[PDB]
Amino acid sequence: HVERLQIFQHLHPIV
Amino acid sequence: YASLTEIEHLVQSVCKSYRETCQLRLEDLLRQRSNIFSREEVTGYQRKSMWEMWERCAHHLTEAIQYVVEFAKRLSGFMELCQNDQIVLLKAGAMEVVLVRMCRAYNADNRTVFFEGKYGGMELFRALGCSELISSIFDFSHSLSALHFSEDEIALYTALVLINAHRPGLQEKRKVEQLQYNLELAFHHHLCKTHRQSILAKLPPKGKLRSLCSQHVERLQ
Amino acid sequence: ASLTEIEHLVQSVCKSYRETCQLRLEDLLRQRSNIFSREEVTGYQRKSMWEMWERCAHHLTEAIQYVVEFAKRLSGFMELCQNDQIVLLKAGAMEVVLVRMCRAYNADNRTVFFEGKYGGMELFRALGCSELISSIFDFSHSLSALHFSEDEIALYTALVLINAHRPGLQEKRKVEQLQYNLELAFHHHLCKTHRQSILAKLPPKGKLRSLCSQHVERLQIFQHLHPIVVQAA
Ligand SMILES: CC(C)CCC[C@H](CCCC(C)(C)O)[C@H]1CC[C@H]2[C@@H]3CC=C4C[C@@H](O)CC[C@]4(C)[C@H]3CC[C@]12C
Ligand SMILES: CC(C)CCC[C@H](CCCC(C)(C)O)[C@H]1CC[C@H]2[C@@H]3CC=C4C[C@@H](O)CC[C@]4(C)[C@H]3CC[C@]12C
Repeated sequence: HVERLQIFQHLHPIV
Repeated sequence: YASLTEIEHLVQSVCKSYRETCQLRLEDLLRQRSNIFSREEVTGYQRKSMWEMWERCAHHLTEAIQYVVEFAKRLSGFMELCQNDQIVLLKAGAMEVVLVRMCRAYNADNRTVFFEGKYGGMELFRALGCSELISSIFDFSHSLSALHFSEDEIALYTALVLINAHRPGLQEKRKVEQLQYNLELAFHHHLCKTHRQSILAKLPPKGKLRSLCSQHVERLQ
Repeated sequence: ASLTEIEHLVQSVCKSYRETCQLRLEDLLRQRSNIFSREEVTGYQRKSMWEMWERCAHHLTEAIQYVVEFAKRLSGFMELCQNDQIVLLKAGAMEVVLVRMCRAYNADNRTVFFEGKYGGMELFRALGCSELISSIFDFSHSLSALHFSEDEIALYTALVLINAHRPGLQEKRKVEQLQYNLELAFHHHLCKTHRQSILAKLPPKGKLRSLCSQHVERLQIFQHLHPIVVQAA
């Protein structure tokens, strides 16, 4: 598994 | 979906999504097969510190995962999933998709992979001190090469690697199932339209993707 | 509880910022004489709004990455659960980029360091939102009046992030404990450097929020009409 954070940073790079 | 024409719209959308995010174009990988590291270039890689080789590889793997995440965001109903499930699906399956995508960069004629502009064999990674891990993934790529995976087959297959309602932690498991079942039918439908239903028995077995990636997900960064 | 532990927290938060400040203060100051010429500014203004949005979205995305990296290095942040880490960074990361911007803002000529040179807000004319641009240029100008040191920025942006009142936190007590220890570090360090006078001149928590809320509306309509993908560090 990729860490949840890195995966969030790939999902929303600007949020 | 409840109609076969909507499934075909799914098939085309999944394939367009992958064409837009495949990162390395197939035709460019193929022309590049004759571009191979010299002994001197391979030696330059093997003299590098494990730390430098890990930084390079972490970089290339991060960029690869980014293209996979972009692929998922374009899958037809993935963005309708709650944010928790999108993260659960991606953290469980992005490595596996990256491993499936590697077979396009893999040349079975000489057992080399496209790495940083050229093709090289597994000895390129000697400084990592991970012979069996590296050897496991060249062999797996070698198996998938035999299937002569088309781009649409890879697209449909990696969509199912990600949209797997069995991932623990899902908050809306039923929503992912509807996504998964429709993608499965799309995959089977498309394989019949191209007379390629023979691959369905040749695919990598249950948890062979998971086991290969679970052996690699253990590293200090 | 001891002042030895608070001082260590100060030193650590400051070290984290130094390693994730993205642009060295020394380099930003040395580059102040490097200003875009009238023709280069015209070249930026002739650009399409979409080309300007792609560039800006790229440089902002990179800025967020450094802020995420700074968070991960804050003592105790990685001991929060994955959900609260996400909650804090999405409520706070942009507010931190707006604060960090004042290091790259030259108050003498009202320019910002953008893509290698300094230019004024006229650089961003193609975007068609001079009101939003004026707002963040004026906010930077006010913070420049304060002469934030690098360590004041470090400690202040840590508390922008580590805010126990963000909705959706699951372990609010654990964030409360983090926020308090950071407040102690910030307040103590202001006494050690005789800078207690800036506490009352900082923008209230609502102004960062209102200023970033004004932009996130334009950023989401722009991002969904065509997105962007940027390499990490
Ligand atoms: C489960 C695997 C996917 C894990 C990655 C293996 C390997 C290095 C592992 C180093 C470690 C310390 C963990 O043992 C990585 C390093 C660089 C990667 C390639 C980078 C880019 C692409 C392009 C993409 O279009 C297809 C995939 C491919 C070829 C990556 C494959 C995996 C590589 C070799
Ligand atoms: C801080 C935000 C609340 C505001 C973003 C403003 C601006 C784009 C605005 C376009 C829009 C359509 C939304 O109106 C962005 C684009 C590029 C950004 C800079 C890039 C890099 C750095 C370095 C960093 O070390 C400090 C901040 C700074 C200077 C960014 C400031 C904000 C800029 C100009």
